[PDB]
Amino acid sequence: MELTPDQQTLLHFIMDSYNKQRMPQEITNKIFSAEENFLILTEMATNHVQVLVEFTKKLPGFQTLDHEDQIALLKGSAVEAMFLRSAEIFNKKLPSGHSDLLEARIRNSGISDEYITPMFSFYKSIGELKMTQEEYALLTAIVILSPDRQYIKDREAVEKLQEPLLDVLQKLCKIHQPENPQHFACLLGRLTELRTFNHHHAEMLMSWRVNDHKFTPLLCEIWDV
Amino acid sequence: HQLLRYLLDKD
Ligand SMILES: CC(C)(O)c1ccc(-c2cccc(N(C[C@]34CC[C@](c5noc(C(C)(C)F)n5)(CC3)CC4)C(=O)[C@H]3C[C@](O)(C(F)(F)F)C3)c2)cc1
Repeated sequence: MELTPDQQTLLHFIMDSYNKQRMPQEITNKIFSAEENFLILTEMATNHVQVLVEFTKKLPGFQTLDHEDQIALLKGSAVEAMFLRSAEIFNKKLPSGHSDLLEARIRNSGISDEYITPMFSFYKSIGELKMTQEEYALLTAIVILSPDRQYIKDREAVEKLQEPLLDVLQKLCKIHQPENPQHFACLLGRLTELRTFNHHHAEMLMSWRVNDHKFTPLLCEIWDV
Repeated sequence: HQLLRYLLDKD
């Protein structure tokens, strides 16, 4: 019923990996002019990708995977892992009366309403769940270790890594929310909404290159642009 | 994919 000592070590390992990956408390509060906006967005995205790789690397069993499968998982999960980690900050690191200022600031910039509206709908939707930092870290590792990604040769090897993380998360959902027995189903339900961002991001990327905005070599490599 | 492998393989 409760988390076994092995599950607690596994959770604590993941949490240590998740905390060692943190963006500045200077860049968060400060979050500007028109052309400087397109430069901050390119730094934000690079920072997400740098943090995502560092985190993934440390996931139990990831280093035992085929080198091509590792690249496919990284490339396939980057957008979804980025939207999930931003939701963690938006709901838990940053207060209610602060997220709204960030929404207005991002809208008044270049970026499309077709991109912003679903982005904040997801943040409000996932925010209602009152998720702990352990729930965000496990859901991020689950999103990354998706066996259904394009170019995955050994799918069962990825499924073997993902299954124990889903087990810990299912237990954490009862222990922290026994009043709402559907909390876990709601968390997995939020992943369907999270998968739509792959299409939205790809649209936003084609507009980025024609509006003559710069891409860093890392962003070009992870998204093929 | 030069940068991505570097980030994956580095110590
Ligand atoms: C205008 C103004 C001041 O410049 C500003 C104000 C608020 C924001 C803002 C608002 C909501 C969410 C976020 N995101 C999500 C996205 C949002 C866009 C995103 C991105 N756009 O183009 C790219 C490219 C094509 C370069 F690849 N990628 C992809 C996800 C980069 C980061 C974070 O991750 C932020 C929120 C965060 O938690 C923090 F702000 F709190 F730190 C980190 C940022 C942005 C700018």
